[PDB]
Amino acid sequence: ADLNWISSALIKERPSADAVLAKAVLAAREQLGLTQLELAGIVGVDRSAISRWKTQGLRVDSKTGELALLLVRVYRALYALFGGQQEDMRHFLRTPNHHLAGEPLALMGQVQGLVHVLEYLDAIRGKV
Amino acid sequence: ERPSADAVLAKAVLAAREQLGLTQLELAGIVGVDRSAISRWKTQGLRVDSKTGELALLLVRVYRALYALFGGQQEDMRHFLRTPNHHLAGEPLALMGQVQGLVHVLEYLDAIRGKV
Amino acid sequence: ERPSADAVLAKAVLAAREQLGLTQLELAGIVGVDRSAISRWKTQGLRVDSKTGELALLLVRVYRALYALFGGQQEDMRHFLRTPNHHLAGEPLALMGQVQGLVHVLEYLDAIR
Amino acid sequence: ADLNWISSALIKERPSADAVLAKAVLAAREQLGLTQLELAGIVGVDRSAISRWKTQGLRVDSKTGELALLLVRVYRALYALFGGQQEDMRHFLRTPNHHLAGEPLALMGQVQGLVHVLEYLDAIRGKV
Amino acid sequence: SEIWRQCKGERHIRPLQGRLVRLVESQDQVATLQLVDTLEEQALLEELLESSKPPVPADAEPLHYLLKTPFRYPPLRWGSRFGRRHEPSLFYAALKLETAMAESAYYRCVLWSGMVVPPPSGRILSEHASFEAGWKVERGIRLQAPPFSDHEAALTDIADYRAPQELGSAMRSAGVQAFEYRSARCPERGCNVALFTPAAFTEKRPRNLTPWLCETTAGYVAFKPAHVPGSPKIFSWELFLVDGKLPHPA
Amino acid sequence: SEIWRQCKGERHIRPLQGRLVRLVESQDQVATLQLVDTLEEQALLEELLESSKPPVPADAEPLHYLLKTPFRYPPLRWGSRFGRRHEPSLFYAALKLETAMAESAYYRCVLWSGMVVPPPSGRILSEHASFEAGWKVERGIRLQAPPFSDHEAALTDIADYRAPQELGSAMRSAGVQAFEYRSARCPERGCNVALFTPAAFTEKRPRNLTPWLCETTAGYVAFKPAHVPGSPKIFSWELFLVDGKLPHPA
Repeated sequence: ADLNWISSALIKERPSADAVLAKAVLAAREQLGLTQLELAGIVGVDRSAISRWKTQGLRVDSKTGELALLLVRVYRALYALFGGQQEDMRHFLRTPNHHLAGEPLALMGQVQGLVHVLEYLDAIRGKV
Repeated sequence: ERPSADAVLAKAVLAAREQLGLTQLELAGIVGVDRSAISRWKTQGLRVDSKTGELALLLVRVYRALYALFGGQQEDMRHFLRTPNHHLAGEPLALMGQVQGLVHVLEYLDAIRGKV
Repeated sequence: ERPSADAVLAKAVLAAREQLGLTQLELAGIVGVDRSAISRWKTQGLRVDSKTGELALLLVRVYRALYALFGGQQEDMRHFLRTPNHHLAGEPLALMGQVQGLVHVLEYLDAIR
Repeated sequence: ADLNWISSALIKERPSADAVLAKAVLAAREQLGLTQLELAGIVGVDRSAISRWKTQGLRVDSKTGELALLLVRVYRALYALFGGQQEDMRHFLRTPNHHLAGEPLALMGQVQGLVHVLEYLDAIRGKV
Repeated sequence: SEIWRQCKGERHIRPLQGRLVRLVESQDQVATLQLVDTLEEQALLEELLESSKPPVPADAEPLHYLLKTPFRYPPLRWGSRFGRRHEPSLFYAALKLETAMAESAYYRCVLWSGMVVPPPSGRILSEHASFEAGWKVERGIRLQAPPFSDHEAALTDIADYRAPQELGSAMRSAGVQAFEYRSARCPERGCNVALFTPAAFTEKRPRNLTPWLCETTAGYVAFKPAHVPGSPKIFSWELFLVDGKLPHPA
Repeated sequence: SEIWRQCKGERHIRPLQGRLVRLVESQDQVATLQLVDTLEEQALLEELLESSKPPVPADAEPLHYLLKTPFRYPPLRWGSRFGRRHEPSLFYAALKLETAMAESAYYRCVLWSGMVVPPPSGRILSEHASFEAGWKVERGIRLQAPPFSDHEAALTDIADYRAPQELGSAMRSAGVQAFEYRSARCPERGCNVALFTPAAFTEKRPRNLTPWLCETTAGYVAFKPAHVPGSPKIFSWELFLVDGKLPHPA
């Protein structure tokens, strides 16, 4: 309709996928209480490329961005399972786990371990 | 010259590329690389400690799980890789395009031999 | 003694206690006191800036809106208090036992006029 | 069956109404950033009785309890209207309001002002 | 009401039926869970707060908790569109979901513009729920169509309720049980519905309870489902702004 | 499967019908809203995360988002009761809500007991949603009644999945589309339901979507509705503990 448009044609700003991913993982890195080297060990960058994520945006199409999508999914599952309680989400990553056979953040340092941590959280979800 | 980890991993993944009918592009979608470094991998090697190294090793493990399940028949290994499965929601190589699918395909093949 | 603010309000509430037929128990539930403090009002006064005094000023404001609504006839001023309304979800006096109800009954009566 | 009955019997708590109310208003006072005398002016007692709430509770059916429940209801409406953002819930109380003709926390110091603030918040709810 | 007298009031009273939809708050029980230590203590605390609320009308008691809640709370001190402070509250809803979101988005800004200085966060992330319900009345009016639509602009005025509030009192005394009307805030000219009595509901189960995520800033009000993927539905302030002020009966 | 061969399961395949109920997480979109600045950016971010998830089975894509989600995620590394990690995952649910809460409460303790050191808060306040849906299959098995009931205890083993996982593979190869079975965690001995195929669903939308507040401690798991007044339903750890350890296939 006339003015149905004049602020829907108003509030239609389009964000970039690379800039949203670069913003999401840096917010997930800090909420999960991870150091940047800890972040670099999971997605496969060094500290300099993380500084570049805010001038160019983490390429979603790349393999580095795919590991970041898994890491954001790990936060996403941890937030829902632990009711958004930050001290419990960080404790889960830093505490040795009986089911995952190790500390989840140490496992996330490798590709297969990150998948195993994510698949464990994705399986607890769906059951509750 | 002398043996090193990067040259051993490079020689291992390219012997899986061939034997499986994998284009330079198809391999690129599995280990996260441009054809860029594919050519450099036989003069410089593939860095083992990198994430491309973790995916390259995961692909070699897929190739070895295929060699043990089909007895080395290349016509049997490439047929499975490109024919759509039902236990897997799609064809195996398309699944290996994503990180979660690449791990899922390897663990699926280890499950079939896991009882043999 | 000499005029104060405490002796006038306590005094006005008890003048609203009857004319409305309010018992010592019912009045205690509107201003939030024990029946002991009710009779102490007549020679000690009711502190106006109290929280009880705020509830007491709302109660005498209720008895007026009544007084101006029904001219002054107690036969109908007490009848409205204890007969269940439907504009109000209950009878007005039982509502006045609550804090939100007493304010609601006062704003209802001031709207009738 | 008796398995869930005996498990719930060994697990169940019967909380005190006066102790629950005393705990809830002190928790609401700290989350809303109210001083002990700001709370004292809303419920109609002094700071000496506030310290008695932790050991003897807060009588629900007393007039002090009715005012305390209205304060908890005010926090209840603010948390829902502001999505649990505490700095925004305190802001509404400390900021002059056009629709309420004054600062809500100052208005809540009197009986009619506390009801007027609660009725406004309860009316915004139900509209959205 | 001079429109009820002009506009053929009682002889247009019809039997009417349809479905409704409205937005509600869904973080009430979560709020009280922060003040207390167990779920058992929280359920007891919610019952203590229930005793201080305004009483629920007698004929609304057997209803579902979400269907009888709007009948016990009074409106704003300047009253709703077709009801005042001293009158029994009406059950307001919309015919379509887009209309209810526009009505709810307007009242998100009413809370926002009420404060002299804006909220310091500049962004309030709230969670809400939507439900649908069926209604039918024996005595119903549609303010959108016949003679009332020639007074439609006065009914849909942005900043005073006087003419609709007097019409609401005349309809109530005339025995009207529910009535449709055109929304003053919906940009797509949607129609709302209001119920005087709880007997209008045909079910007493709220249907299609849907969670929603809301984002309120100084420029827009947005909604998107909290349980499924989806694009946000934006409602900017300029859908309601007059000049640079948010309109409301002062 | 020795149970499928001994009980001659192909002789007992018959049409089945009924309703289901299950609990799911409801704070997924809430989580991604914290990493992000607008609702528009959040909807795009959820889309990026969708591309990395396991692929949706072809027959499950036209379903509702809540009905097709359990078909794309693999189970735990030790597999579900009637399915392993290398097989297509099953849609697990319960016949009654109290059975689904007991199954959900057990897996709240599974996450809790997985950590060597318990969660430091000692109290996790989570929010969940339950929905009901109808299902009907031409080929169904009831594991609880006829000859399978003589293997009921082996199927309801609290820490061993091998025998039910062998039975799940044999039923899948035999063309079974859905099956009922006795729950191993519900103290009321209710019976669950599992679906191999998405074609079992008879409706378009998950019905009676109900929000729930959950409280998980080291001693119990409690549930209470988030939208209406209610008393909590407690599920102590003693409903699942063996000796002082939580049982599960290692």
